[PDB]
Amino acid sequence: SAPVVGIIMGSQSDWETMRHADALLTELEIPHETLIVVAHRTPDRLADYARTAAERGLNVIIAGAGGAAHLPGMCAAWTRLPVLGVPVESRALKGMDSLLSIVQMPGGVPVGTLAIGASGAKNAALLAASILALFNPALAARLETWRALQTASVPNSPIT
Amino acid sequence: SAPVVGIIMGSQSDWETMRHADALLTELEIPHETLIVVAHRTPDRLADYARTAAERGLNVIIAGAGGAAHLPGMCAAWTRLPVLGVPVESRALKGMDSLLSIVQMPGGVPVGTLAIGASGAKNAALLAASILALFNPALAARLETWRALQTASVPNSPIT
Amino acid sequence: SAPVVGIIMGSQSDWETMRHADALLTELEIPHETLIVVAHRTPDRLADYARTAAERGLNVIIAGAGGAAHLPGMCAAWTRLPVLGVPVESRALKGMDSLLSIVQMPGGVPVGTLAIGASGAKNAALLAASILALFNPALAARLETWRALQTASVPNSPIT
Amino acid sequence: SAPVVGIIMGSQSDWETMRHADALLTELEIPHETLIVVAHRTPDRLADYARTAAERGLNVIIAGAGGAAHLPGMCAAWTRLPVLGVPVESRALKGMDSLLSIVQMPGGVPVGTLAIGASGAKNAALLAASILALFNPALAARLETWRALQTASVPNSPIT
Amino acid sequence: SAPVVGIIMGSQSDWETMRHADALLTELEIPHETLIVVAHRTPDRLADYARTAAERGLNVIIAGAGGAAHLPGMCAAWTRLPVLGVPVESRALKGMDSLLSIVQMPGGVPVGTLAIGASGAKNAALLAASILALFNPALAARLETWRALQTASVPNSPIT
Amino acid sequence: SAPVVGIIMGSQSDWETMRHADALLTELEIPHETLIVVAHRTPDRLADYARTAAERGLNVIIAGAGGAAHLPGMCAAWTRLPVLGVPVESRALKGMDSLLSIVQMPGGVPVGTLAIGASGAKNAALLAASILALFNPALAARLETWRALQTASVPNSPIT
Amino acid sequence: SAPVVGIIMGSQSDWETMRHADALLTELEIPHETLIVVAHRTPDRLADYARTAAERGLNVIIAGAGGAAHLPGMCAAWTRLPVLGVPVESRALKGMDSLLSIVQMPGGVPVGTLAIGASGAKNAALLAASILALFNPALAARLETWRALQTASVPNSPIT
Amino acid sequence: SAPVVGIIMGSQSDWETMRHADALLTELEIPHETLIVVAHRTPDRLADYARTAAERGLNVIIAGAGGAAHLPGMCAAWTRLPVLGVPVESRALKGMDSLLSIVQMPGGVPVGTLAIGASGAKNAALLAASILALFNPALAARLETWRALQTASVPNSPIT
Repeated sequence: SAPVVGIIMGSQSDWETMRHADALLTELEIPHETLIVVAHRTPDRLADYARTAAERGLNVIIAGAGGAAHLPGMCAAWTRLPVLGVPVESRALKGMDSLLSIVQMPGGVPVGTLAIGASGAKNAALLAASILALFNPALAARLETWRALQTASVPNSPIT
Repeated sequence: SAPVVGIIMGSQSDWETMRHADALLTELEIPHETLIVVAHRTPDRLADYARTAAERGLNVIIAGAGGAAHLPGMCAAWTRLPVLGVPVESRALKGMDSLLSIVQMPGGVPVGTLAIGASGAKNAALLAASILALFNPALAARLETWRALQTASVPNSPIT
Repeated sequence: SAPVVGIIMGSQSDWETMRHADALLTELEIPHETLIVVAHRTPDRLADYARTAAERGLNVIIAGAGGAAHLPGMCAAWTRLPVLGVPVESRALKGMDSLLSIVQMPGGVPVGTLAIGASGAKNAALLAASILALFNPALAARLETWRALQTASVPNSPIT
Repeated sequence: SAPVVGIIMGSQSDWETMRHADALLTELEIPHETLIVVAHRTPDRLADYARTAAERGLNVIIAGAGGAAHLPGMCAAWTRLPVLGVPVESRALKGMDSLLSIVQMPGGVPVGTLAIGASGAKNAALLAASILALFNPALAARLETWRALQTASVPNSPIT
Repeated sequence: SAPVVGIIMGSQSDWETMRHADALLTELEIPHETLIVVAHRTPDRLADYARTAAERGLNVIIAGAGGAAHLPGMCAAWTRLPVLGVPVESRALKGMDSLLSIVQMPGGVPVGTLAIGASGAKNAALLAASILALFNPALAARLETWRALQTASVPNSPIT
Repeated sequence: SAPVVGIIMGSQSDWETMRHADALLTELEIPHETLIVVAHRTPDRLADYARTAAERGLNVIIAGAGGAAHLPGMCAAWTRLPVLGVPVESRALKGMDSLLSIVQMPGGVPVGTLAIGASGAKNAALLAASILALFNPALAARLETWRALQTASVPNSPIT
Repeated sequence: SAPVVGIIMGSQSDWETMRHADALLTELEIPHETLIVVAHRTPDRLADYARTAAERGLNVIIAGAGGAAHLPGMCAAWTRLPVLGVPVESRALKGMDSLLSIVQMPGGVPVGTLAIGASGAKNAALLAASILALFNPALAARLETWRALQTASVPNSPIT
Repeated sequence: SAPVVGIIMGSQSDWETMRHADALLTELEIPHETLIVVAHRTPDRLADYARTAAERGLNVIIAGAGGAAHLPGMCAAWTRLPVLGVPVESRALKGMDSLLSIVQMPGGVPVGTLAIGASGAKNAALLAASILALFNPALAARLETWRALQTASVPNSPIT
C-alpha cells in the first residue's frame, strides 16, 4: 500500500535512532517509506523529495538528523505537510546541537520537534499516528487501543 | 463555528507569547478557543479539558508554558489528539528550562515542540494548520496562499 | 506500621536511583511505601495518589523522575503535603533536563529539589526525616545520632 | 510570638528576592525572623545562627544567596532542621551558578532547593508552611484555604 | 565593479549585525553585494544564489542567520566557494542556538564560523579579505595597513 | 614541493583529531607541513611560526587545540593569512571550552572555526582547499570532482 | 613608588570592570600600574610586557578580558609571576566564553581565575593583596583591617 | 620541615585529582600537608583549619572539591591567606557544578580557581609555587628551571 508517512534521515548512523519510528508505524499498520536524505551532500535530492511529497500522497514527514541538523527544517521549507523532527544524539554535545538546530525554527516555517534520541523517534511516529487518526477512523481505534494498553500495562511498584 | 484548535496557556503573562498563535489561527480562519489552563494551579481543570477535548470536537491542542513547563505534557497524557508545545521564555533561564521540560517527553506520549517564544507560538499555529489542511481542502488552499505570500514578500536586499 | 512517607518514581529504571531513599528511610526506622507512578502513562493514578495521600496518613512524598520530569510537580499540584523531588540522571543531558523540569516550579506550588542522582535520593530521605523529626522525638534523637556519627566518621587524611 | 521560621540572605540586594518569602509567611501568619547572614563575610555569624536555631525554637530555615551560593549548604551543615535553599538570580549567569551551587549537595546533608528567583522565595515559604502544617492544625487549615484560593482565582481566559 | 564577495542574511533584523561586514568590505574597497536570502522562506532563491555564485564571479560568501540557523550550511551545500558563517544573536538563547547550528557542520561540507554577533560579522569580512589577499596584491597591502593601524591605534592606558 | 598549508596543534594528543586534516590535504594533493606548536609552553615558537608563515610561502594555517584553546587565535594575531581553527574535544566539557575559546574572537582578528572534533579537522582541510582553489585551477577541478563524487555516493535508503 | 602589581585589560570597554581592581589596590595602598594590553591586537606588546614584568619589579599580574579571552593565559606563558585572570562579561554569552577560555588552562601554565565581572576584578585585587601580604607585614595588617571591616559592617537585617 | 602549603579535599575520591598537586609540590621541594576536610560533614574542623592556618605557618591553601563545592570558598572566608580552588570533576555535570560553585565567589572573598580536574590540581601547585617564589630565591630558581625545561621539552612535530 502507498506510503502516507515518509521517514528520512541524514545518515546510516541515524538509523539506530530512526528505526524506532519505523517499528512503531509498522506496529500501527501505517504504510510508510524510509530513506536517507542528506541535507548538505544531496541538497537537490532534499528539495525534490520535500516539494513532491504531497503530490506523492505523503501526509506527514518524520526527519531525523544530528549535529548541525538542517534536514527537518529545510524539508519544511519545501513542503506544506507537517514535518516532525527527531534530534539524533551527537557524540560531543549529546544532541544539544541537534536539538537547538531543529527546534529553534524562526516564525513562519514549523518543525514539530520530539525528544533527543530513541524516545523522540518513537514519539514522532506516535505523533504522526495521532495526526492521521484525525481522519482515519480505523487507525484512530487502533491508536486508542494502543494508548489504553500502555496505561493498563504500568506496574504498581518497582522490583525491589 | 465550533473550535477545532484549543490554545491553552499557564498564565496571563503567557498571553504576550501565545497571542501570536491566536492571531495566526484567526488569519487562516481556523475556529479556535483561547483559554488559561494551569498545570500546577488548576490540575483538575487540565485533566477535564484534555480528556474531553476530542469529544468536544477539538482536533489539535496548542499549549504554552514557561519554567518547569508541564502543561503540554500532562495535556498529552489525557488526550489522543496531537498536542503542540510552546516553550514560553522564562525570566532567568530564557526558556531553556521551558524547552527541556516540554521537548524531552518519554517515549509513549508525544508533544510536538516549537521554538522558544513568539516564533514558537506562531509556528504551533502554522503546524496545527498544516495538520488540519490534510483533510480540509479549503484551508489547505488558504495555507498554500499564506506560505506563498510569506515566500514572495521577502525583499531582495536590506533597507540600509 | 502505616506509611508516613511515600516514595514514588516514574519507571523501574528509576529504582536504581530511588532505592537509596528507600534504604535510608529503613535505616532511620521510618515506615514508608514505594510505588511506580507514571505521570504521562497513568495520570489519573497520579491524581488519585496525590490527592488521597494526606487522608491516608502520608506526611511527605519523595518523587523521582528523569527527562521531562513532571511527576514531582504534578504530585505537588494535588497535595498540600511537602513534596521532595529527585532528578534522575538521563542519558543524553545527564539529568539537566530532569533538574530544570523539577526545580523550576512557578511560584505557588513548591517542590523541594535535591541533587541529580543517588545523592539526591539519599538526601530526599534525610530531608524527609528532618521534617518528621520536628514532631517525632524518638526519630529526632535517631537523626541527631546519625548526623553526629557521620561527622565523627570522617577521616583526617586521604589514603595516599 | 517567637519565630518558627528563619529567613536568611547573603546581602541587601538579595532582599528584592527574599521579600517574597517574607510576604508569604506573613500572609499565612507564620511567626518568622528575617536576617542577613553572609557565608563568606560573616562565617562565624552563620555557624552560630545555624547551630543554635533549633534551641531557639526555629523549625525551618529558608536561605537565599546568589553566585557561588554557599549559605544554604553551610547552614544545613550546622543544623538538624530542614534547610530550604533559594537560588538568587545572579547578574551574569542568571542564577545558574546559584542553582548548581545550592542543589548539588553531596549525600548526607540535604538542602531542599526551590526555583531561581522570586518564584523560589515564594515557594520556599509555602514549602515551609506545608512542613509546619503537618503538626499545626490551624495553620494547615489556613494553607488549605490559601491553595484553594490560588486554584479558584485562575481566570478561564486571558485578557486580550 | 563586479562583486567578489556576497553578504547574505536571513532577515532585515539581521542587518543590524551584518552591516558590520558590509562596512568593513567597503573600507577595504572590496566589491560586494548585500542581499536577503532566507533558508526557510526562500529556499529556491537560496539554491539559485549559491549554485550560480561562482559563475557570477563571487569568490567568498558571508552568510548570517539566527536561531536554527541553516543559511550558511545550505549555501555551502550548493557551492564550492568558501562560505563563512555569522551566528546572529537570538533573543532567548543569545546566539548559542545560532552558533551550534552553524559551526557543527558534518565532515564534507565546511562553514568557517565566526563569533556571535557584530564581532563575527566584522571578522567574516576580514577573513574574506585575508582569503582574497592571497591572490590580489593591492588588497593584500591595504589589509596589511588595516591590521597595522588596528595594532598601532591601541592606547597604552584606559581613560579613567 | 613547498608547503602551502600549515597544520599546527597543541599536543600529540591533538593528532588523533588533526590527522583527518592531514589526510584530506594529501588526498587533494595539497603540499603541507604538520607541526606541534604549544601556545602556553612555546609562545615564542608560536610567534615566530605565525609571523614568518606568509614569507615562507604558506597560504592558510589550520590550527587545532582543546580546553583553553588559544593557539588558533594567537596565530591569527601574528599573521595576515587566513587561520582556520579546529576545536579539539576535551574530556570534561566535551570541547565546549575548546569551541568558545576559538570561535568567540573579538572583532578585528578572525579565526574561521569548524566543528568540534574529527569533522572539524576534515572540514578545515576542505575549507583550506576551497580557498586555494580560487587561484589554483587544477586544484579547483580536483575539488569539484571530490564534491561531486561525495554527492553521487550517497545511498538512497538505510540498511534496515 | 614602583608598581608591584600590573592590571592589564583588553580594551577601554573592559575598564568598566577592571576599575574595581584598580580601586581596591588603591584602597590598600598597593603601588600598581593600569594598562591596556590586547592579546590579539598587540601581541608583541603582550609578550614584552609579560616577559619583562619580573625584572621591572612586578610581583603579580591581574589580567581581564572577554569573549575568547586569551590575555591572562598568554601573559602566564611569558612570565614566572602569578597571573590572576578576570573574565569580563561578554554581550551574548554573559562571560561564559570568557570564563572557560581563561580557567581551563592546560597543566603546566596556571592562571588563578576569579568570578565573571566586577566581583572578579575586586577579588583579583584582594587575592593579589593576600599574596603580597605573605612577605609585607604592613600590608598584611591593612588587609586584616580590610577583611575585619568587611565582616563587621554587614547589617543584621535587611532594610525593608 | 614545617608545611607552608596545605592541600585539603572533600573526600577520598578527590585524591585521584588532588594527588597531582601533592606530586608537584614534592617535585619542587615545597613542604606541605595533605588532609581531608569536609565542608558539610565537618564544618567546625574546616573553620578551625582555616582560621589557624596562618599562625601554623601555612602560606597558601589549595582546596579541591566537587559538586556543590563549598570547601574552597568557606576556607577563604576564615583565612587571609591566598586560597586556590580545584574543581573536581563530578559524574553527571562533568565538573561544571564544581567550577561554578568555586569560581563565582561574590566580591570581597577571593578563590583563585584552576581548571576542572587533574590539570587544575597540577596548576594549583604551580601557582602556589609561583607565589612562594616571590620571597624564596632558591625556590624561584627551581621554578625558573622547571618552566624552562617544560618549554625546551616540547617536540617539533607529532608522531604521525
